[PDB]
Amino acid sequence: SLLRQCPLLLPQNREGTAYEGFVSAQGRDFHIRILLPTDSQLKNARIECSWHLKKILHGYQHILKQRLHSCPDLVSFVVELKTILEIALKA
Repeated sequence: SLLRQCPLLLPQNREGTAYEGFVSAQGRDFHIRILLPTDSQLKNARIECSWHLKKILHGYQHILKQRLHSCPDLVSFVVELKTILEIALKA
């Protein structure tokens, strides 16, 4: 169910990058390509999804509660992307 949880989740690399496509749920789209280069650990993966007029992204923990629910794998982390973006979409 992780391959269809977001209509903008394309496989970046054959090695299991899972960082390709608009993974931001907003008015029009959210071009946040987070490429996790770790073998199996979720933390330390490059999730600098440059968006909102910014090209170069930064590490995790950008928002006050951004890097909080990092217990699950990319599936739960990808599902929480919309819930995290909704906190700022209403401002």
